Amino acid sequence: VTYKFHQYQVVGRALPSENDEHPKIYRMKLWATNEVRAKSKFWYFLRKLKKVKKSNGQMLAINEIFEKYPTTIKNYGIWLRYQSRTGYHNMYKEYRDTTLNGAVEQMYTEMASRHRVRHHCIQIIKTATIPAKLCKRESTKQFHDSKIKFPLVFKKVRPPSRKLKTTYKATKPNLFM
Amino acid sequence: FKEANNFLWPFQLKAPLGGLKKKRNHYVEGGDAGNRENFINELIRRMN
Amino acid sequence: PAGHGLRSRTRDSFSRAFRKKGTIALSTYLRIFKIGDYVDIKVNGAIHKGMPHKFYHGRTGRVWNVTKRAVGVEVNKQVRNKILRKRIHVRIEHVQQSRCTEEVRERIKKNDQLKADAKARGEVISTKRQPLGPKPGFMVEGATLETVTPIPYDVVNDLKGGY
Amino acid sequence: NHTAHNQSYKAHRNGIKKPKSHRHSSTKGMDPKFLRNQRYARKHNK
Amino acid sequence: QYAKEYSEQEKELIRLKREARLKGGFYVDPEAKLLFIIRIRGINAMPP
Amino acid sequence: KEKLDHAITKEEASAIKGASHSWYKTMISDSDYAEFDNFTKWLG
RNA sequence: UAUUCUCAAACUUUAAAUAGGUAGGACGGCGCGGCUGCUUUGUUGAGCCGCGCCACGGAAUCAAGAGCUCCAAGUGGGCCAUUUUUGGUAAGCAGAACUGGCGAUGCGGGAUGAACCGGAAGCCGGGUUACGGUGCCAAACUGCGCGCUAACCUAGAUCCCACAAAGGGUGUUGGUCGAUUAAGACAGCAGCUGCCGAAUCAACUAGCCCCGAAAAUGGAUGGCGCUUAAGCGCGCGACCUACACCCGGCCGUCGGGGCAAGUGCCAGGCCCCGAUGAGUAGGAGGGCGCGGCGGUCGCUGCAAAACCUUGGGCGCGAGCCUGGGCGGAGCGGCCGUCGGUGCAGAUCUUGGUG
Ligand SMILES: [K+]
Ligand SMILES: [K+]
Ligand SMILES: [K+]
Ligand SMILES: [K+]
Ligand SMILES: [K+]
Ligand SMILES: [K+]
Ligand SMILES: [Mg+2]
Ligand SMILES: [Mg+2]
Ligand SMILES: [Mg+2]
Ligand SMILES: [Mg+2]
Ligand SMILES: [Mg+2]
Ligand SMILES: [Mg+2]
Ligand SMILES: [Mg+2]
Ligand SMILES: [Mg+2]
Ligand SMILES: [Mg+2]
Ligand SMILES: [Mg+2]
Ligand SMILES: [Mg+2]
Ligand SMILES: [Mg+2]
Ligand SMILES: [Mg+2]
Ligand SMILES: [Mg+2]
Ligand SMILES: [Mg+2]
Ligand SMILES: [Mg+2]
Ligand SMILES: [Mg+2]
Ligand SMILES: [Mg+2]
Ligand SMILES: [Mg+2]
Ligand SMILES: [Mg+2]
Ligand SMILES: [Mg+2]
Ligand SMILES: [Mg+2]
Ligand SMILES: [Mg+2]
Ligand SMILES: [Mg+2]
Ligand SMILES: [Mg+2]
Ligand SMILES: [Mg+2]
Ligand SMILES: [Mg+2]
Ligand SMILES: [Mg+2]
Ligand SMILES: [Mg+2]
Repeated sequence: VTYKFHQYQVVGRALPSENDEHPKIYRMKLWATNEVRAKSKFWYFLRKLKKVKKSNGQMLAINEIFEKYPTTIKNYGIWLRYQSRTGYHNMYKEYRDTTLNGAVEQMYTEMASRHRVRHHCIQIIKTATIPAKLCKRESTKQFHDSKIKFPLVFKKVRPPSRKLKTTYKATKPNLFM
Repeated sequence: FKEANNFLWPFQLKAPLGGLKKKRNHYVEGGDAGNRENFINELIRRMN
Repeated sequence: PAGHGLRSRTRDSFSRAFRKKGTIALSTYLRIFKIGDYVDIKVNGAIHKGMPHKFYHGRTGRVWNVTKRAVGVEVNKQVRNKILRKRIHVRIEHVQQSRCTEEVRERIKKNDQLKADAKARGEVISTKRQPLGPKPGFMVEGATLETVTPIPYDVVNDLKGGY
Repeated sequence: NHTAHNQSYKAHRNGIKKPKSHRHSSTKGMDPKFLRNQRYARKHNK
Repeated sequence: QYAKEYSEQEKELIRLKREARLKGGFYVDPEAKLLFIIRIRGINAMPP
Repeated sequence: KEKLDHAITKEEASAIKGASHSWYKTMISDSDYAEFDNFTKWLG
């Protein structure tokens, strides 16, 4: 329904000129929180990869890409480049989610946690839906089990809403797995 | 447009209902400054 | 005076351009200067007479007098909260005719005829120029799309030509 | 010893004041030979 | 008359975008002619 | 409330669906990643 | 002779960004004539003059307007910060460049602070925010989510900011490259080899943690405390919070408008409309108060002045009016005018008193 990160196809080109009346048309698949930020990052890469700045470029089309089957579970592989405190590195990550938007959200959260990498220090190189038999990370493999079975070792005790919250109770919580 | 627009006194808007994100950063960075294109309308609702 | 000579700090400003020394081409001496013309002051390092102070180098002024070998030039000079009209005489070797008003005369004639052509047909128009405005909508024919993606990092390429 | 701090601010309080420009400018300092003839030309103008 | 014009422009833009899609091309929307600007910072410590 | 029950020709509707479907395929199309010869194995 | 490593404030072919100058009409243009002692071989030029004609204002945006003059105060010790930058090992050191800030300025945040962040202010009601926050202190979640960390060193806990390094860890968590493995690896066991029946080995990289890490009154993430964090990184929703913004009331200031054959007015007035409010040094305006003088209007032994009061009221305020008391003989308002005319300070003067 609502995602932190949205996937967009951005299409643009250099402004037509007398030497090139039909300049090459470039497309990118970019992740951003909305259309405005997707366009800005599109010109960032075109400026540094194709030497086409926004001042001498033309925005053609921008469309948001939605997950095809948002009700099933897919394995998503993400190839990314990120900047640490001392240089640049490449890494491959895998995630399980119903939509690639969720998998990308997990990637940003994980990078912030395990590496203290902020959002603007990450470039997504490639994304793909990996079949179960081609996954590489064990964090994803262990859930490829037809007889998946485990208990809830840690539960969160709380009333359904704060309406039923009281400071004092006559007895302690009764918990059992 | 020049005469019609100049005829209008600058609009005295109120502080946004719901607040701002970060006035010190550009809207692209998650802040509030700069061009936000069609999203200015969302802000106009909360400030008018 | 008072700690700085007339030509102090003119090592670069008053030096001739590379491989452009020696004889001065005579088109400089065939220029015609009239009262009211605009001229750009560019000091020639070879001519030591009638040369302006370094401040007036690179400034545009208006001609207010003509002599045998020099032209009187009016140059604005900001002193504290005022602009002063400095009148200086400069030998013609140090002045170039400026093209700052080259479009004015030709623009007036075009405006005059456009208004005249519009007056006869009773259609009030405006000859004012306008800055670049927004472009209209249009369709671009589809073509092959080249996909651009971020490049994987390689340390060996962090140097002109690589390591 | 010296500093230009605040001096531009002072100059802009009432400046920058451009000098008043009149249609006719002073002829002092112009070529006397040209000026003298111009005076005679106006004298006999009719 | 103005109300009719506004609706026609909105539907005209939709038709053109669909027309370009059918032919396999792109329709570049006309650049915005009007901006609304809001000041978000105070009047303290202003560069000239 | 009354459950009361087209503005495009049947042939036109088929063409519209095909064009939109083709456009969506280009939207999700990925690069071949052939220019990155040093990272062919890593990129898969 | 052809190449090659590495360089320059006082070297340079080349060469930015930022900044600097000029121009974008009515002081324009064209046509026909005229003046000259200047100029030309030359009514050829140059400038000027007269007449006639044309000139939709000749980029954008703004313009709480533009110009001019007089007289004069204060000041002429500065300091701080981003960035550029000189001397110096360095300095809360010294000296410059552009801008802002403090000084002259409160207010919210940073526990605390002239300069940091937010933001500048008449007196109020309501609403909403900025920065910063929502375990208690303390207004707002022990809110909804993921991961990381375990500190037997006082784990850690937010710009300026109140510190920590090289170098290390078989602590733990991610990632990168390579090697080995169901044809049987690795450990142990067995005599290169058999049992063994599932993963294993090596290097690099960077998060948190730990070592490296020593000071004198007892003490400081602000304190208490916190480990299904109340720590660290990244999110979501709601909420709290300025003298900032919005609406309303009232005060002042500034600007604008209305009011005469006047049923007509402290016109120095009344009424209506819009904007706006920081201030040391300094300037000015309108007012308050004291004592005389020229006038005018009054009060007082049926109680003046002064003084006293937990009496009351008016004015933003200087002050004013009044009740009661004391006192026992003078006093006040208003217009003008005048001056030895207003005290918290001066190791102020005299007197008195702790
Ligand atoms: K020197
Ligand atoms: K002085
Ligand atoms: K480690
Ligand atoms: K009297
Ligand atoms: K009394
Ligand atoms: K008096
Ligand atoms: Mg306002
Ligand atoms: Mg609210
Ligand atoms: Mg905020
Ligand atoms: Mg700032
Ligand atoms: Mg001297
Ligand atoms: Mg000097
Ligand atoms: Mg000489
Ligand atoms: Mg600030
Ligand atoms: Mg002094
Ligand atoms: Mg001094
Ligand atoms: Mg000093
Ligand atoms: Mg002082
Ligand atoms: Mg502090
Ligand atoms: Mg309030
Ligand atoms: Mg909690
Ligand atoms: Mg280290
Ligand atoms: Mg604290
Ligand atoms: Mg108000
Ligand atoms: Mg004031
Ligand atoms: Mg008196
Ligand atoms: Mg008392
Ligand atoms: Mg009195
Ligand atoms: Mg006296
Ligand atoms: Mg006295
Ligand atoms: Mg005293
Ligand atoms: Mg005093
Ligand atoms: Mg004393
Ligand atoms: Mg004494
Ligand atoms: Mg005593």
